[PDB]
Amino acid sequence: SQPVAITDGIYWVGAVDWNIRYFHGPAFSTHRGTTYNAYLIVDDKTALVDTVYEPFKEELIAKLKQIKDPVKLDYLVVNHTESDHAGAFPAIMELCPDAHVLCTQRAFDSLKAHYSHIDFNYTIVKTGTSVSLGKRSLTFIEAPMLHWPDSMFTYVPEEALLLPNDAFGQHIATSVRFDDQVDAGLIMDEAAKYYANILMPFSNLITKKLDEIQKINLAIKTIAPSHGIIWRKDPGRIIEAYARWAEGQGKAKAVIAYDTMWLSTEKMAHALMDGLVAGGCEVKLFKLSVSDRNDVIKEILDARAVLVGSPTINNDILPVVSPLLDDLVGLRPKNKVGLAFGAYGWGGGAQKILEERLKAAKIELIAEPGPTVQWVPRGEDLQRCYELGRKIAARIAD
Amino acid sequence: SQPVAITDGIYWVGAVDWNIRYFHGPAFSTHRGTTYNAYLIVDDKTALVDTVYEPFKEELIAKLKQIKDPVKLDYLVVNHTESDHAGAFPAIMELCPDAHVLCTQRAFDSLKAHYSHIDFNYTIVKTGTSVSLGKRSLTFIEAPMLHWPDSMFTYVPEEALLLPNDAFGQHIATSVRFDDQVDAGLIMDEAAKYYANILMPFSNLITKKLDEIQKINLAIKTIAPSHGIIWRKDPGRIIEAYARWAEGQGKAKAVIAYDTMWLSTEKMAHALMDGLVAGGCEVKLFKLSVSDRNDVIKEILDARAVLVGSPTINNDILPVVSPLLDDLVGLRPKNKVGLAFGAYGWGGGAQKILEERLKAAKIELIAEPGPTVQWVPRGEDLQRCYELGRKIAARIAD
Ligand SMILES: Cc1cc2nc3c(=O)[nH]c(=O)nc-3n(C[C@H](O)[C@H](O)[C@H](O)COP(=O)(O)O)c2cc1C
Ligand SMILES: Cc1cc2nc3c(=O)[nH]c(=O)nc-3n(C[C@H](O)[C@H](O)[C@H](O)COP(=O)(O)O)c2cc1C
Ligand SMILES: [Zn+2]
Ligand SMILES: [Zn+2]
Ligand SMILES: [Zn+2]
Repeated sequence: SQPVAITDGIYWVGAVDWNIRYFHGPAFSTHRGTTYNAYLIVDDKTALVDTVYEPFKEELIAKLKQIKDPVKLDYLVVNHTESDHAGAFPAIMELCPDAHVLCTQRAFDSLKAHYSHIDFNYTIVKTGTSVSLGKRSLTFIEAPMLHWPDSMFTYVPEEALLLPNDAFGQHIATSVRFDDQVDAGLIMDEAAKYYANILMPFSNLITKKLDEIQKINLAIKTIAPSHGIIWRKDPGRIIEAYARWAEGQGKAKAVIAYDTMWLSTEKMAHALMDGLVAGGCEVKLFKLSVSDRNDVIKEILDARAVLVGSPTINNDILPVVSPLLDDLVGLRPKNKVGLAFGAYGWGGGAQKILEERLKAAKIELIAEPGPTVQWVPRGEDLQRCYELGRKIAARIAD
Repeated sequence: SQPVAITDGIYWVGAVDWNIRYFHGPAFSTHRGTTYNAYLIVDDKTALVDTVYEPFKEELIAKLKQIKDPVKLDYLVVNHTESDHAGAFPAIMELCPDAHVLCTQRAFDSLKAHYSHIDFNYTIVKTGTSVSLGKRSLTFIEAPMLHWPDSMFTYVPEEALLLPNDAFGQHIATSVRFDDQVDAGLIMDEAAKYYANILMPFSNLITKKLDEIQKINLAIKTIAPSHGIIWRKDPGRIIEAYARWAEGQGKAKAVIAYDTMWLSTEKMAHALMDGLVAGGCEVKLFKLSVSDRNDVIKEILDARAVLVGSPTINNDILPVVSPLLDDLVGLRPKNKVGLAFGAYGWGGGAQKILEERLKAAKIELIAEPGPTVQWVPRGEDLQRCYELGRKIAARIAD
C-alpha cells in the first residue's frame, strides 16, 4: 500500500510478493518470497522506472496514485522486460497512453513480442544518452547479457542514485526497504544466492561493466535494484562483493554434492571430506535429494573445488544428481577444480557421464578417472579417497 | 509381529515397512511404504528364502523363533543380494553359522564382496538344479539381469509355489498379506509402478523368461515376491500383465512432461495435447516440478508417445527436466515415439539436449527438429503444435 520515499521526490512504488516460494518458474527457490521494485521520480517531468509483475499491478497503480492523484507519467523507463518487471506494461500504458518509453533496442523488440497490440511512443536509448526531467535528469548505461540482452541501468546523477534492475538485488520479502534496516550478514547471503544462481556465468561481463563505472568516476551514493532491499547505507559493500565474486579467486572451501542408494558412495564422500578438512580446507557436504540445488550453487560460488558423486543405475547417473550437473553446465563456474566419484556393481557408467558434464561445466578435474568403487568401499579405497581430498586441499591451498 | 502361513509348513516371515518413503535411496518413491518378504519352509530340513533389510532383522529373527525356537535353518536361499533382502545376512548367519547357503554364482561373488569376514558352507546353483527337504523340495531358476545379475527364482513343485524375489512384487505396506485381501485395481497399479520403474529396461528378458517357464510348463498356483502382496488367488492376472508390459504394444496414449518459467512452453504443451486428444488419444499432462517422476514413468509404460518440453536457460535445458531425461535413457522405453519442444529468447539450446537425450533413450522422434518458439507462441505456432499432436495421434493410431 504505502509508497516509500528514497529522497524528496523519488519514491519506491513496487510490491512485495510474500508467499512466492519459487521464481523463474521452478528454478530459483525464494524461501522468503521477493519483491518487484519500481521507482517513480517526480519532477517537472515525472518518470517511472520499470513496472511490476502482472499480478501486482493493482498495488503499483495504487502506490502511484498515492504520490499524485491522476498519474502524470511523462516517461516510462524499461531497463528490463522479463515479465516480473514488465508484466504491468500494458496496464500502465492504458493508464498513461501518451507516456514516453525509453529503452534499449533489444528491449523494444522484446517489448513488441511479449505484448504487441499495445501502441506507445518510444525512443531507443544507448549507453551514455540522457533525458532531462527538469531539476533532475536520467542518463543510461547499456548492460547487455548482465542477465539479459535488453538489460540496462538508469542513473540519476543529481542524486548519485543508480537503478540497475536485476543486478545487485536479492530475493527477499520484507516490510522494510533499506539495507540499514536488515541484518548485514543475512542480506549479503541472499545477495550471494542471487548472484550464484543468476549472474555466475556473466562474471567477466560483470568485472567489465564494473571497471567501466569506475573509469567514469560515477558517484554511486545509493543502489536500488528491482528485487529486495535498496542499498542506501553501504552500497560499496555489494559493489565490492560483486567485484570479488566476479573475479572468482575463491576461498579454500570445497563443496561435495552427491547421493546414494546403499551408502557406498556416501562413505567415499566422508573419506574425501575427511582428507579435505585435513588439508586445512572448509567443506560443505550436500546430499542432493534433501538439499536445495539453489543453495548448493550459492555455496559453490565461493568454493574453489566441486566434487560430485553418484553410483550407477542402468548404466547411467542417479536422476537426483542430474539437475545439479546441467545447472552447472549452463552457469559455468569461473575457475574451479573438481572430482567425480561413486560406486557400481558391475559395469558402471555414471563416472563417464559425471566427468563429461563436469568438463562441460569447465571444471578442471583434479584426477580424470575419479575414485570409483565396486559394491563396497575397501580400506585401501577409502584411503585413496582420503589422500585425493588431501591432494585437492593442497591445490586449493590459499 | 506374527508370521503368516501361506500353507502348512510354509510361512511369511518378512517385515512391513510402513514409514519408508524413498526406496533405492532417493530413486523409487514409496508413497505407501513397502515390505521385505522372506519365506520359511519347514520340512525334514527347514529352509529360509532370503532375509530382510538390516533395520528389520530383529523382526525376521523374532518371527523365525515363533515357528521353531531353537532356530534350525539347514538351507538359506539367497535369491538376490540387493540389500533390502540380504541386509540381515550376517545376522542370520550368526544366528545359524552351520547354514548351507544356496545361491547363484554372481550372488556368491556379491555376497563375498558385500560381507567377507563371513564364511559359509555354500553350493552354487543353476537353472534346473534341485535340493530336497523331505516331503517338499526346491528347484531353482536362474533369472540373470531380471533386475540384477545374481537374480534367480526358487520354485517349490509340491505346492506350485514360486518365490521370484523382486519380480511380480509391488512396493506397498499392508497388514494384510494376500491379493484377494486387497483392491485388485489399486494393487495392480502398484505392480505397474514397480515394473515401469525397475524392470522396464529388461522387457525382452522378461518375455523370454516368461516363455521359458511356459515351455517347462511350470504349475504356478501362487507367487510370493520379495516386496508387497502375495498373488495367492490369481497369479494368472499378474503374469498376463507382465507379459503384456514386456511386449510393449502399448496403448493409444501419450504422456507429455514439461516445465516452464513464463508459460510459453506450457501453452505449446497444451496445443500438442489438444491435437493429440483430437486424434483420439488419451493424454497425461505432467509439469515435472510438481509431479512424481516415478508416477510419471509409470504412466509412460502404457503410452506409445513421450513428449518432453522445456525453455532454454543459460543455453541449457531447465534442470527440473534433467531427471526424467536421464531416468529414461537408463530405463530404455520399448517401442515409443516422441517429440521435443519449448521456447527460447535468443540463442536456444534446450532443444538439442532434449532430442539428444530422447534419442539416447531410444525414442523415435516424430520430427527431429521439434516445435520451437521465440518468446511467445503465435497463432500459427500453436496451430502447428496442434497439427503435430494430430500427427502423432495418427501414428499411435491403434
Ligand atoms: C535398480 C538398480 C539398478 C542398477 N544398475 C546398475 C548398472 O547398470 N550398472 C552397475 O555397474 N551397477 C548397477 N547397480 C549397482 C550399484 O551401482 C551398486 O550397488 C552400488 O554399490 C550402489 O552405490 P551406493 O551404495 O552408493 O548407492 C544397480 C543397483 C540398483 C538397485
Ligand atoms: C535466468 C534466465 C536465463 C535464460 N537464458 C537463456 C539462454 O541462454 N538462451 C535463450 O535463448 N533464452 C534464454 N532465456 C529466455 C527464455 O528462454 C525465454 O524467455 C522463454 O520465452 C521462456 O520460456 P517459458 O515461457 O516456457 O518459460 C532465459 C530466461 C531467464 C529468466
Ligand atoms: Zn505488498
Ligand atoms: Zn511385532
Ligand atoms: Zn485447449
